[PDB]
Amino acid sequence: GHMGITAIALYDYQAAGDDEISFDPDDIITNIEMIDDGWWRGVCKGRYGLFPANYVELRQ
Ligand SMILES: [Mg+2]
Repeated sequence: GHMGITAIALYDYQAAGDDEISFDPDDIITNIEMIDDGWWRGVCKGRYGLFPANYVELRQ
């Protein structure tokens, strides 16, 4: 419900810093904020931070 904008990971991503998150393919990213065109912010598996926008696919 209150998950905001959500997406599915298209690829593996390893956080390059403590301000980034990591995810595996098919993981769900929620509460997405599109703070810029290349990098978004959201929640994945209880972690909060930045990730590359083109590594995910928006749901609906
Ligand atoms: Mg991984």
